[PDB]
Amino acid sequence: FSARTVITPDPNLSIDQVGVPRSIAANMTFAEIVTPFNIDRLQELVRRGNSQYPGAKYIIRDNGDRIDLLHLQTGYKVERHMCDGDIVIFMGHRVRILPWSTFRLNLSVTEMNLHLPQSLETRAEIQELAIVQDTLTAVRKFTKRDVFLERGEVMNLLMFLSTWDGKVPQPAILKPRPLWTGKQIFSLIIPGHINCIRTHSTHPDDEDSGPYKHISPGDTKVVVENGELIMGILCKKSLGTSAGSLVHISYLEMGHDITRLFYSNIQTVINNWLLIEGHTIGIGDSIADSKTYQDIQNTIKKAKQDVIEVIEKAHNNELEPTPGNTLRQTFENQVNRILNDARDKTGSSAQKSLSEYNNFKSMVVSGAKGSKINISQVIAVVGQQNVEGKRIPFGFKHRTLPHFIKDDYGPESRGFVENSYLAGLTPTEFFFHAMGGREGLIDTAVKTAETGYIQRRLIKSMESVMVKYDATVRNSINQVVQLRYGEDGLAGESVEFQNLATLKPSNKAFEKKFRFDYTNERALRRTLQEDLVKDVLSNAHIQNELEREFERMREDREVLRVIFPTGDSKVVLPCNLLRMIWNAQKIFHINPRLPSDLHPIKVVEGVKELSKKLVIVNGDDPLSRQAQENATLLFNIHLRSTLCSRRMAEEFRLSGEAFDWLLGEIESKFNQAIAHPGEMVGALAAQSLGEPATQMTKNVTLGVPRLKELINISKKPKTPSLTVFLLGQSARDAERAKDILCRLEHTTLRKVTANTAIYYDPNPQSTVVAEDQEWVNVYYEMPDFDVARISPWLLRVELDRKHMTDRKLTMEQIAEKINAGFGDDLNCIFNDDNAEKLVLRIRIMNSKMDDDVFLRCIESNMLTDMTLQGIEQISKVYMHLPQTDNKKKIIITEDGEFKALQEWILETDGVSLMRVLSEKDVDPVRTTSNDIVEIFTVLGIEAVRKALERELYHVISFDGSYVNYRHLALLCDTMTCRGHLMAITR
Amino acid sequence: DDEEETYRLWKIRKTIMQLCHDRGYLVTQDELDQTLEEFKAQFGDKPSEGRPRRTDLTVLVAHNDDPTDQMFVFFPEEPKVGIKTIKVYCQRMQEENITRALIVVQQGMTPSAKQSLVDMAPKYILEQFLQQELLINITEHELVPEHVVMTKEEVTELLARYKLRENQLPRIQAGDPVARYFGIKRGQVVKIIRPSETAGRYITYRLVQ
Amino acid sequence: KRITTPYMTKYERARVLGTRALQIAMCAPVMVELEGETDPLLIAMKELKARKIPIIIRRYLPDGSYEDWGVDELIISD
Amino acid sequence: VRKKIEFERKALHIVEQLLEENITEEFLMECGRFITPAHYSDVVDERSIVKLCGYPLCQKKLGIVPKQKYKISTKTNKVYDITERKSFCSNFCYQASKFFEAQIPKTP
Ligand SMILES: [Zn+2]
Repeated sequence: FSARTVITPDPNLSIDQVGVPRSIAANMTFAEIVTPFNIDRLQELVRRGNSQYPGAKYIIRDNGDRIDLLHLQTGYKVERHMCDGDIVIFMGHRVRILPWSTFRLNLSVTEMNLHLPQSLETRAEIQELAIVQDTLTAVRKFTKRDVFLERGEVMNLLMFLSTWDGKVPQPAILKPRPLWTGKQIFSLIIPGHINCIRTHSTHPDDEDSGPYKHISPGDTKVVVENGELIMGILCKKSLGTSAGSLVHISYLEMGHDITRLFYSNIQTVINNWLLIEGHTIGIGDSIADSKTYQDIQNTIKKAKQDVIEVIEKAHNNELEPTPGNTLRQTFENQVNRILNDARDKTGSSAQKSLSEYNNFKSMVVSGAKGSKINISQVIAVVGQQNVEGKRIPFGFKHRTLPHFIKDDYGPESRGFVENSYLAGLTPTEFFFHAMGGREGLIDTAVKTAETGYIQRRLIKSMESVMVKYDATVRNSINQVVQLRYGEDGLAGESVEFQNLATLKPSNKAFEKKFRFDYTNERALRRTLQEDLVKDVLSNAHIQNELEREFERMREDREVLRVIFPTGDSKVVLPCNLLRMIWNAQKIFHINPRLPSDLHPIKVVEGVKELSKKLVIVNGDDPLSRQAQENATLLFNIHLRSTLCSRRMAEEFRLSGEAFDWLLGEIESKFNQAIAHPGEMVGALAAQSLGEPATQMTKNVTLGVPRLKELINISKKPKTPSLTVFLLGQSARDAERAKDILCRLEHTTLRKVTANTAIYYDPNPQSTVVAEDQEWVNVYYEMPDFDVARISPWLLRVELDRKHMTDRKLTMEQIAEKINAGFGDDLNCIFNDDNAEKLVLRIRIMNSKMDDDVFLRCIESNMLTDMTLQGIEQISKVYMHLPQTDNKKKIIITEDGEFKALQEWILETDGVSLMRVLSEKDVDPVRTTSNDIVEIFTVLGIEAVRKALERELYHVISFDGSYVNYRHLALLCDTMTCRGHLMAITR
Repeated sequence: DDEEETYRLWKIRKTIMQLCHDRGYLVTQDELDQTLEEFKAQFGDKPSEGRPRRTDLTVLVAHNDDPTDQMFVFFPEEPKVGIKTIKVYCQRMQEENITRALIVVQQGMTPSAKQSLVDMAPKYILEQFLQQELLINITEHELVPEHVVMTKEEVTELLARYKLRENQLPRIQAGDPVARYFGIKRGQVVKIIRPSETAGRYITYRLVQ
Repeated sequence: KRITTPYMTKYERARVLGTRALQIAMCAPVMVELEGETDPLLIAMKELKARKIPIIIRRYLPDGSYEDWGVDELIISD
Repeated sequence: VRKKIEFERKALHIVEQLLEENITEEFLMECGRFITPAHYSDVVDERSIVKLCGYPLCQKKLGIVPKQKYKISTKTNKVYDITERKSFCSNFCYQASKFFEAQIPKTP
């Protein structure tokens, strides 16, 4: 239908505009019907003809006849060559005609075809429904305090502001010469009245703790007030799309329609300023001073010496290996850790070397997403080259390359590149880096295909999931997936990250900050006017209402404590109350140094009717009221904690008019945040959960295979783990934890035995084994069994003392296990426990093919079937302290603080949860596993849904990617609402 | 061996009493938190030589709304329960005029025994419980949210309010561990309350199928 | 009994503007006073904020019961 | 559909019928065609539960269970799992039972 052409960037175009060549524009036409108030222009176009570009091609009458290019009247559908202002799709874009023959777009969000619709309805609906690391560096350089612009430069930059009011601001410096600042220009760029706080990347943590915490010694944390950059350098996090950035806040406040204008103004002004200031990269940016180069060389030499010392000590191999790994794995891990930490230290030193003028630092401090490692490789060291998560394998016979010696584990071999890219790579280093790059190319090639398949499968899974008009989420077959979207029936693009401010603080701190002590009559005068102070002090109903509302807020805090363990104050709420309070303060020019005229009871009442006005489930029917309370519980608690009288009169210090405006704004924003019915919630959730799969590049499966088996219902996970917690004293001391471990880990006769041999005894009293003679004489006297019934053959097994001691196994347990397994006719005798070289003997009680091969087969079917201890499903158990707080027990102290206790926990490869839960002294509340099928078969459908969403959140957040909880909840409820676990449609 | 079986029986009895309390039966609070010493003193500290022999451990409870329910909980002596002892238990239920009983088995029953037990459902409601499944309360797990059985009139008014049908509502299998724990049969609805990081806590409903 | 959010969804806005633009492009009578600008989309939106669009929206409940809503009483945040 | 329920109803009725007491050969022969081998194995299970052999022909009560598996015979020099033999009072009953399941029809 159309002509495809490569895309060429064009900064001068609008973000929503596309540059289309005139030839391609005239190739295909848009059909328009004649209107009484457009007949003249259509007549002009049809008079121009098909020879010229801005003409028409075909005319269709009311009868459907087609005429090629003459009278035009009502009802005639004429197709004319597309012109400026038209809408095309590849998301819809506005068409602009440009001379040359390439499609043109702006690159600000991240050969292709285009299509323009013919009917007006689809055009209208696409119109109503539809800064990449390039300008970040120049924005960072533009917001420097050093930037001073002359009058002509200021005027030239000002002309490129589409939203400019035309009033030239007074320069930051008037004398000796009128000099503006880049901060002033960007302040003019910023639209509306946006207030934002965002720390810079360079901003160290000690600035806030010490003095100068907001006079910004090193151009610290960015502050923007009243929609204009007060202070700071705008890096990626302060400008790129993120949580609470300038662009994000401006969008959420007053519309993408002018956030696009913000983008365009930033791009144009920054490009025009960089036209005269200029940016470049060259040799001098990688020639860091000889001091830092010498330091890097010294650190690399020290690392190589440490690796050599490790190798020579490993040759002497005293070097007790770490538990849970063999010698090879442990020492490879040690060498890899040494090389990696040396590389990281050299890279950090190289990055710190660039003081102010290096052009690489400009990209590093701003675009630190994935450029830090490249810069470190360029300047300091390329680093160790790895293949399949390991160093370079011995492709030859115990030798990586023929230029080395056999069995060479030094840093020079195995793929460690000492030299950086500037110094050039040695041929061996060059080949090792070629191997690493080939592995990376293979990984990317497979990862793109797998991610595409996962995205297609996920979008096909829930393409029909939609939010219905009753604020319920239902599928195509009309089963209610969720009563309210995201468990609150509210949209996911209108929410923000906030803090409860009442969950973390201790009881003493909570009452110090949330009680409004009116028995002071001195601080009230400072914070409130005289009339309000007198009214509060005199009236007792005021005090009673205050006490009751802080009491209900305290019980709300307790409800939060129950709902939110681990003290995770970071929450997702639709209305950013702190930002709204700041906006109210700025709009009304609230002076925090004067007493407020806002009555605390007015605050409480306003909060009460505001909460009454925030409705998600309609109706006074009692279960509807309960559903409304469920939907708005978290928001009401957050509002009460934030908009409390003490906070409002102590730190916010708002006025009555400001408070009323704040209430109105909160109500309006919450109403706008509600998820409107009919939204394609399923597709949005699928794409949101599938986009991180692009960057998804004790052994546990994780990443792409983990997600694949999670979306599937495969009964055989690659590494099925099962986390085990303990109750009390066992969780503290390691000995009792080991005792719990030994009875959970499977133990055959292989793991305990050391050697096995069948002897022939001409007489049990003879006892050809000399060491066992005295014990044999002691045992066979007064026999419990029949001596005449013993077989001449004997099976003597010497056990492993260390293995027996580790698992707390004893001889009598083994003997009784043998007796239970085979019966009385397997007479077994066990020497002793404390006796040196412990051993035990087995004979056969008489009751065809061969007598000795019979014992051979008995041992073969005995050595791996006795099951001395543990569960046969549990392959192995590892014991450790959880460093992260996710697996660490967290409780609430008597004072109310959240305290994390370090307790021993177990990770078992091999999954059997029912037996472990039934086991004594194993925590029956927190013990779980990553096998969703096992959880469903043991716990239930709701429990498996919760475990599945926890596992999906873990696999998503391992690499730092964040997915809104609404999408994950929708995905989990989609394939758990059937009553049983279901796989994806695929 | 001996004390291990005592602890196992104590855990089984505690979980059974918790299940009965969750089912709305009159369960005394002091007997809910029965310790090891209390269990040993009341019944016996050594199941060997048959002093506690799964007899006199049978639990008798009465529903709070209807005192005449008097649901039985049985612990058969034999490791595997048979059809004959099932008929004996049914005759006992008849001669105390009681239609609800649970059975705590060790290694289950035959599928034919299961079919025979479930066939005569209307006269007497019998359910089978494994030794391992009752060794711990599943509802106490952090993954398992709060489940409550809601009345038929509650289901009707819920459907009238939300304007839903039985099929449109999500359902939970009758063989689900929680469904068997609460003794809910096909056609009933269970209300699930679960903590939610976006709304504090959320309420959903699951049909039994 | 008419229970539904008083706002108008983005999809509803898209379809109603599309239908109104198509009608006025087929020379349907216009109830708002006209300007010199010609584009039917622009006159559609300006009659939208004029709050006199002669189309009501039927909202289908999941069971199948309709729920009519006059566009006059559908307040618009944007 | 097509009156399936009567089939397993009759099968289960036969199940408790064999559990009652001694069964004549003709009744067992005529009822074996309408029951799956799983049904007869279940019948053996309940009959062993009540201390009977599991073979309906004999009615003598089984003695003390050995409560141990993997019996080894030096005369035959082989290891046999006797988790099923514990059900049957005598070995002959066990062989007769297994010969009986050898030819039970698998038709539903
Ligand atoms: Zn017999």
